[PDB]
Amino acid sequence: GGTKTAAEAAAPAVHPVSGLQIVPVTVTGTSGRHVFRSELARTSAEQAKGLMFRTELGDEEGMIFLRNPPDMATFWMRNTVIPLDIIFVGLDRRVMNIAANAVPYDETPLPAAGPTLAVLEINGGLAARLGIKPGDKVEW
Repeated sequence: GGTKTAAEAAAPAVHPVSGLQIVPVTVTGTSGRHVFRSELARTSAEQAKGLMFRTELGDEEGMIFLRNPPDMATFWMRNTVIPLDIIFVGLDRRVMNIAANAVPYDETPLPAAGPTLAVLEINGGLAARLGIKPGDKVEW
């Protein structure tokens, strides 16, 4: 029985900048259970915009990219001002790979390991601080 994280239990909301739905996303593994209130990017265009232009993001926040079909994803940091960790999630809802410390404005492609069901973006360096690793279960 874990401590009840208020962010996990709170109803979905709407982001005041993007208008996107905010939903709770959990990441669970050996390090424990982590919770991110995440903007939900679904359309191809929503996913192409990502977190471009944003100048701040809380450690408690993220953006979740939900993909159907779950085509292999490749990301970049054009117009992205803040560093991010990009967590790629496979078809079993487990983390495949992480592009850690993706660099602001960097156009270098950041590929998923394979067919990508979801992507979770959180603040740069946070995955390692938290202990999030490939194999961890991501739920939304």
